[PDB]
Amino acid sequence: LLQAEKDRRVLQMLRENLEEEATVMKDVPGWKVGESVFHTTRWVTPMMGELYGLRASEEVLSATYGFIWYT
Amino acid sequence: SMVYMNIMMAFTVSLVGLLMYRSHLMSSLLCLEGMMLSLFVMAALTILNSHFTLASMMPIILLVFAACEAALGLSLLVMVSNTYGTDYVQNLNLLQ
Amino acid sequence: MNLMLALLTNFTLATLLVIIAFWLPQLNVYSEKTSPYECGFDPMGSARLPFSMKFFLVAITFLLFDLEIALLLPLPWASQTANLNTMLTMALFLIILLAVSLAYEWTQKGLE
Amino acid sequence: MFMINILMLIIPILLAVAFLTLVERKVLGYMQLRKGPNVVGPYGLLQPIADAIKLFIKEPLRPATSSASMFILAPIMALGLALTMWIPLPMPYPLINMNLGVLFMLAMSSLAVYSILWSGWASNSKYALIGALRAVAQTISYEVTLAIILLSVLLMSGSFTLSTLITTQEQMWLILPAWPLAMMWFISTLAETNRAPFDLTEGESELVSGFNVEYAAGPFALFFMAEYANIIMMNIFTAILFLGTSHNPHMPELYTINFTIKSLLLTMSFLWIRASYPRFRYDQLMHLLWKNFLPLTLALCMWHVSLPILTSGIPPQ
Amino acid sequence: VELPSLEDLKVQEVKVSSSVLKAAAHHYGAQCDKPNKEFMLCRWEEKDPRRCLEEGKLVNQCALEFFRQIKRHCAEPFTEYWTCIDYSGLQLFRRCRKQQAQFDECVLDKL
Amino acid sequence: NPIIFIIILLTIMLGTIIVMISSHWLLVWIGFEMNMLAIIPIMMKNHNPRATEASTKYFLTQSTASMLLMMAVIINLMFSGQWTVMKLFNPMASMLMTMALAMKLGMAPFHFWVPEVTQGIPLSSGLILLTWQKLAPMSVLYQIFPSINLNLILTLSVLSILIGGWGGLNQTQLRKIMAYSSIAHMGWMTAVLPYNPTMTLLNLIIYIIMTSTMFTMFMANSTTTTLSLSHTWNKTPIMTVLILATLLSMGGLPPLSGFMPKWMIIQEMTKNNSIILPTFMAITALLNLYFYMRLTYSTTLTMFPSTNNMKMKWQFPLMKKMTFLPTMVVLSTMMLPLTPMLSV
Amino acid sequence: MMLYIVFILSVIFVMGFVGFSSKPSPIYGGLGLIVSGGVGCGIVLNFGGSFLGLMVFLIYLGGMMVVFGYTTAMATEQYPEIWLSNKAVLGAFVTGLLMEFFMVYYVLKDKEVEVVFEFNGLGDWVIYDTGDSGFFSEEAMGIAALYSYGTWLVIVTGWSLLIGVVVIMEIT
Amino acid sequence: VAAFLKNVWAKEPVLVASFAIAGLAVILPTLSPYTKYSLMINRATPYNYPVPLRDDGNMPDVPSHPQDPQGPSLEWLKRL
Amino acid sequence: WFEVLPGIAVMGVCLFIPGMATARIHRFSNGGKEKRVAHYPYQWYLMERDRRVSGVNRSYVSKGLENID
Amino acid sequence: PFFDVQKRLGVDLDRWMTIQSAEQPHKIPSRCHAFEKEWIECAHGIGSIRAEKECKIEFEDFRECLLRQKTMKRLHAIRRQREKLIKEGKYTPPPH
Ligand SMILES: CCCCCCCCCCCCCCCCCC(=O)OC[C@H](COP(=O)(O)OCCN)OC(=O)CCCCCCCCCCCCCCCCC
Ligand SMILES: CCCCCCCCCCCCCCCCCC(=O)OC[C@H](COP(=O)(O)OCCN)OC(=O)CCCCCCCCCCCCCCCCC
Repeated sequence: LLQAEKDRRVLQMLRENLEEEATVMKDVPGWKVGESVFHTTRWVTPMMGELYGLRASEEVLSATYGFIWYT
Repeated sequence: SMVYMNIMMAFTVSLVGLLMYRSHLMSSLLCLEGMMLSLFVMAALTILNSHFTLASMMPIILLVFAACEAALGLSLLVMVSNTYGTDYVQNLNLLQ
Repeated sequence: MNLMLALLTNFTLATLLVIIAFWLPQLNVYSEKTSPYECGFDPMGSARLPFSMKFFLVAITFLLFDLEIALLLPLPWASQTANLNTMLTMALFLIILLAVSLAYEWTQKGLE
Repeated sequence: MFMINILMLIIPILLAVAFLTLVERKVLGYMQLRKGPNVVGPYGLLQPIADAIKLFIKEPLRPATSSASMFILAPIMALGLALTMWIPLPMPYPLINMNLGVLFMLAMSSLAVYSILWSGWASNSKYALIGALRAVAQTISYEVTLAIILLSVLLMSGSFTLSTLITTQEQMWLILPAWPLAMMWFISTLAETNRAPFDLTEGESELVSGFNVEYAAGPFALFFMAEYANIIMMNIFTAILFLGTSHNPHMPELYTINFTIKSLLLTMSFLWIRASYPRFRYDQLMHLLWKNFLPLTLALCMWHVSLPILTSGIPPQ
Repeated sequence: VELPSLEDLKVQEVKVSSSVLKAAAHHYGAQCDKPNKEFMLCRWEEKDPRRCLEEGKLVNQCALEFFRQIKRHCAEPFTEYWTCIDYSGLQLFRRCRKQQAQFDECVLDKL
Repeated sequence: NPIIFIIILLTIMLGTIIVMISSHWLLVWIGFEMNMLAIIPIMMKNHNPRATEASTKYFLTQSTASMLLMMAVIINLMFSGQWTVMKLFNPMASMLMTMALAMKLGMAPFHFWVPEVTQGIPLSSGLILLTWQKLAPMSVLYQIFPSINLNLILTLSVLSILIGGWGGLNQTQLRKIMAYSSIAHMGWMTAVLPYNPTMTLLNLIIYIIMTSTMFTMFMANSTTTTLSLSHTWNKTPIMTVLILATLLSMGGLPPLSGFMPKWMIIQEMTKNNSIILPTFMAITALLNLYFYMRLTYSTTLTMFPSTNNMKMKWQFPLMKKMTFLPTMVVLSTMMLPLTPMLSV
Repeated sequence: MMLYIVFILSVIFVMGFVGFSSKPSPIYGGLGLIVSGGVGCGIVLNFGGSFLGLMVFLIYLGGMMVVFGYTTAMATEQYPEIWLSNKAVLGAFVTGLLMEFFMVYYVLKDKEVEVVFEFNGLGDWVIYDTGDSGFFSEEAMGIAALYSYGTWLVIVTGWSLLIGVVVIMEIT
Repeated sequence: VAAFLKNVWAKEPVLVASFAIAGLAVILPTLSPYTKYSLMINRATPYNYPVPLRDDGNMPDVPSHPQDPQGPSLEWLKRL
Repeated sequence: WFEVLPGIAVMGVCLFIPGMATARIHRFSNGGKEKRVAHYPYQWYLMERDRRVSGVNRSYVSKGLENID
Repeated sequence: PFFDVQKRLGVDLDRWMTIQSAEQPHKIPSRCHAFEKEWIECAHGIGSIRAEKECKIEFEDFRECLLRQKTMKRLHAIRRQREKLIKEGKYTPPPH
């Protein structure tokens, strides 16, 4: 259950970080939406920059550096 | 990221002009032991984020020889001062 | 984020009290005879620091006994394990490998 | 209000090193059949607040033949690590929950000798030049007498944290299953932290104690101060390790009451040893580490490796 | 890549705390056993957790009824059970060992 | 002292086995780490203040030459993370690899490792033990071989005999004359290594034999070239005939068997349409022969045995494995149709 | 407190080396290592592995840095001096000191300048880049130190040190 | 030789106590049957998660219900 | 044997302060409960989950069975 | 030369600690465990001289799994896609 409540978080995180990226700029020297960096179409794990993009204000620091330097 | 450029810039604490020169040879053996932690750290940043789970015993073993290595090199640097009293790398007698 | 503000308090309280003793209440411009005195309760020591062999071997010997306690350090973490005949018989090796290095050197120490 | 907790721990412990200097001599006085500080107190109790202000009035000279940036940097590192070591220490709750902090004690107890190597060098000549070189030499050799038999109980504790070191002793008072190790645990800290029978650091008739020999009462006031901060800290570290008290979560008040009473008792012994025994004459000091202390410590080390296995009593972690 | 919509999200989420989740927690997993063990085969035996979203709700929906049963039948010894174990520090199980049978006086019997 | 002299001497060759028996860059780091730990006592034995001021010039040259190797490992740790001993997957790593290891074998740059050590060690007795340290890194360049830049390995090798040749015509001290032409015989084998890396080992096994038998001849008294005069008519005139035969063999003359490598090694260097490369080196080792002629013009022409001193007694040194060295180091040129099918 | 607490440590560590890489009179050479050794341990005490960082105090900074200062008295005992009070020390201090800022100056302070100097950017929170979390085993980094599988490793390094004493039981 | 274990214990009883603890430490794991329970306890402590298997023909044992009499004997510890 | 007991009783109290102070900060800053410790990264995952769902921004307030009914 | 004793007689002197996907003492893989096992599957009986120019797909993504070179560039350029238009609207997304 704790697994099945965690994977639902990142798909919400991927959807909002893409849908509020696809409405940002649609340039002809720009990106396609729905692509991947890799050739292989298989579900690799995401990255910190995938989940938490260019925002990086407060809560992203507590996500990375939370377990380190204290409870 | 930039956490590797610093520190790969810090690997240039060899720099060979100051790896045997100038005199007070203790200043040169200094950066020979200080060239470690530019290898002990540069390994430790790579084994740890990419969870290898097994190669992290290698940074423990990286100190164990280089301590015993430099301890041997420090034994001989007493022997150059046991015969003189000063190390002074501009001592040279056996030509080449 | 207090580890790291758990010690920078402790060092800025440390460097506070030393400069309110070495500096401030100090400044000895009056008579303050700093002449040739203050020589550590003695006179002029025209000799330099001489080499002492029996106080060098104490440095190196410790260093080679200091390394293989860090090999010996993850013994409590080597308890909750798999195959343990290996774990016991290898743990006993290093201690004997430390013990022989005594007994060879033990036939010549010197007045340490 | 985390910042109000740190100041609530540095300040109430500077009294307990100032109100130990007074009990340094009252206890040492009734052994000689004589009263304590009799006239100024009334009972003595107001002596150290008068005996502190005199030092900071009296002129703090620097020696003319001394160096500059080294001589006034070692008392910075003196009180730094003498007070930083009090952090990860449970009573019953520590200020900091380190995952592995037993090793952090040796990460703090190792660098204290790197100030004696400074101050003996930083000021001046032979009464602290060579006379402090042979004080670094004794303190380095009593880590391998220390670090081994510190590890020799961790095979029975289970891990490196200190909360397990109170959990494993709820029914034992662990001085009984390891009482040979508990002997050499004492004499190590009795000689590492530079005390009365194995002395040459402070100095009786040795280097006429040439590790202070030069500090006037400005910078000297901490050296003594800082140093007395180690001796009540190895006592607060022995009594959380061997002679462990009982913790109750519903009543944390009764922990400390039954706890501070015990570290005080071991602290008496550092006073009660000094009024009996003479010195050790530097050879015989180190002649009993290698030849005599050390081979037993490996012997019990191999004993404490096999005995958790051949009892099928592995500690859980 | 292609993702499912904003729908097939936003399900009835179990909004409880950590200790009350760890309160029962032991009677929980050992008696449902149809949606959750099969969900592991839906995750281990085939990867890509973007295909496997049905049984992520099968484990969740039955867990909604597990706490809904315990509220109606017997919640008076339950709320005091995770009260004492929430008196914190590592959440030990040997402190409230005395008060564990007053919760389980009827969990074996009533329901 | 006697038993511990073996245990030091035994672990020297145990250090170099782990260099060869390894599938893992960490173990080849340990392998010739402890060789640099277990040579330093052999430098010392009689404690003379040149020897202490020679091993310390030996030491830190093989500390850095150690240290750059571990730098070369951790670079391609980042790239693909495989640690088998194979191609290094990065031109910034392999460049830092080959010209780090060129100090232990010393090539023409990284120069004075070779004369400044071997001269004036009072242990001239041997110091045949400087054939293991030519043998450990060659066992590393057999695997790394299909990843090099092909210019650096030749430019260290074209300079090798052009400067190992010129360096010793200006000498008398026959340890330096043995220290020189030891860079030259490291020039012939690594000029070939990109092209068919076996028929390199043929040159090495020959080089161990002909050099080991040179030092054993030298262990009667011989120190200097003027001392190489005064033993023809004094010690044994058969020694003068023997010391002629090996030098004329080691120069590469086709009636003897030091011409066995070149004759075969040009069969590989051309067949690869590279002709101006061997014609430079083959004419370069010609003034590598003017060491040996003008050395043979000392002992074999009775040049002034003066200062009458009689050795009316016999000789009892240990010339171990000497009776079989100038019978495979001279007469083997007919008997090797395939030595390069045993070693291949 | 910032996201840039790792990058702000390492510049000190780079400047720790340039402290003793030039020529400081080998008693301030100790004040180049202990500074760098702690600051370098400030990097390693992130990322999860704390046991591997705390050992760098005990065995390097606790062991070798006493003996490196337990000498420089029994040898090299001339009349001491300080660095930067001479002309040969300060002339090399500034030489990398610009590049210690100049490398930082355009690696990413421009937008993307231009092709070769923009592949590696500063920040942001992808320096750690370890999401998501793990399990109750260890960090790990915790179940890594093994008297399991590696036995050939330990039987060398145990035995390599045993000849380490016998080489130094002689000449001295 | 039987006096040598009594005429050095009148001179240096320091290292004699070390060998007495060095010995009788290697010897005992080959003796008591308490060991190999030290490996038996240490084998059935679950760290990771038990992934299930699939029915395909066999069906060897252990059906979908865990509290059935299905698995091996690790329940002697609760009686211990 | 008398006057030495006031000398003890000033030192002995001076270590009763920091034990009682820290034990009544963690119990007071988090509202009459002990402070959550987290040695393993799994144990952090419960708190950082609980902060997202407890009431506002805290790991020290409870939700209860009656929350979801 | 590479004698390879440890292939004749079946002891592993090392071997285990060599690649990123070998044993994992309690079975915790790396971040690119899926591409190690896939790429080693490519070149097994292949003699590695044709593997450099034939396989070439299962290696390149694995290099880009490990450093994330273009993934960080496609991310960095989105900071220049927007974020000159800070003042030209499109906050996107509003919190949360
Ligand atoms: C003269 C005045 C000028 C000098 C002023 C500066 C002097 C400072 C000297 C202080 C030296 C102390 C260094 C000690 C380092 C050891 C710290 C440590 O290890 O903390 C333990 C902890 C380990 O992590 P863990 O236990 O797993 O946390 C629990 C997670 N559940 O780790 C943690 O909790 C968090 C780890 C990250 C915390 C930040 C990094 C700590 C180090 C910061 C200072 C850098 C060191 C400065 C150089 C030292 C010089 C001596
Ligand atoms: C088979 C089953 C298993 C068997 C298990 C058996 C267990 C046995 C346990 C034995 C090991 C523990 C004992 C530790 C050894 C004692 C240390 C030692 O060896 O000291 C020897 C020292 C040397 O001197 P000596 O040999 O006597 O020669 C001079 C005679 N003219 O001579 C000395 O005596 C020196 C005395 C100590 C020196 C310091 C004294 C200063 C004051 C210290 C007082 C400490 C009091 C107690 C400490 C606190 C205790 C809580």
